Amino acid sequence: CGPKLAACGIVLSAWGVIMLIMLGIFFNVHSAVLIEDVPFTEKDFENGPQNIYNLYEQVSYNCFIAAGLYLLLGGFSFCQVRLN
Amino acid sequence: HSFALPVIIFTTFWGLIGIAGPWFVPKGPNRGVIITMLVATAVCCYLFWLIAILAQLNPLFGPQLKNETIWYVRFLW
Amino acid sequence: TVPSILNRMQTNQTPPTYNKTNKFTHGFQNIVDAYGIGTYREINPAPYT
Amino acid sequence: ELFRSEEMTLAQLFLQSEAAYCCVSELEELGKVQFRDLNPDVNVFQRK
Repeated sequence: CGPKLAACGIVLSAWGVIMLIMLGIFFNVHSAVLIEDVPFTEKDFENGPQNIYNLYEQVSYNCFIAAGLYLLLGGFSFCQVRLN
Repeated sequence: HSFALPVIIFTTFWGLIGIAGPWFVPKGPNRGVIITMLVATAVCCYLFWLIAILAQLNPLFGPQLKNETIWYVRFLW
Repeated sequence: TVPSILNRMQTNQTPPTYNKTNKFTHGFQNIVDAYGIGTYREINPAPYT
Repeated sequence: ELFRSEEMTLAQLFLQSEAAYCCVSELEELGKVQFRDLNPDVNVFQRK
């Protein structure tokens, strides 16, 4: 590892969790500013908001899973910073 | 409700920081620094916020939105 | 036993300019001083800074 | 008060030669004094 990598992993872990959880919030409230981030198609306007709401759930889960990877990076880095 | 209530709240909040703050500072070598920091913080915050909130009054033209966002404004809210 | 006592001077040149500082104010003084140093008793730009 | 540069005094002293060393050291521990150079001719062999 080395302490350089562990320190980078701490900074990345903090930043990743902060941004991805905040995105999780905006996706769960169906915020309009996030529309460009949602990976929909021209057919997803059919009937009403049902498809875009399902995609809002998927991108919320994407960010939640990615935040989980940053939590794992964090727990690793908080050990390695003491071990190197 | 009226915009005057926010204006009086913000003016009171920063006015106390910029007046009552200084009036509670102790005697000591740092006194002039502490007073200057309180006053300058209140003046800059007040002026900067006041300009931004005043500029949002009576918009001369609204936002213009992409086609897809206009379609989503039918249902998301 | 001699206390080596001083006197104040009268034929005075302009003294070197000073300001006391701490951990917070030192940095803010340095970014003024890096451009220029006030004349004696001059207003300090640093507290406003 | 730090809104303006602090008041300074030029002073002269008559310094007793045995005490002089100790005096300078207490002044350097105090850290509040700047010495005026009285020797424009100072050099490796001219330094007293």
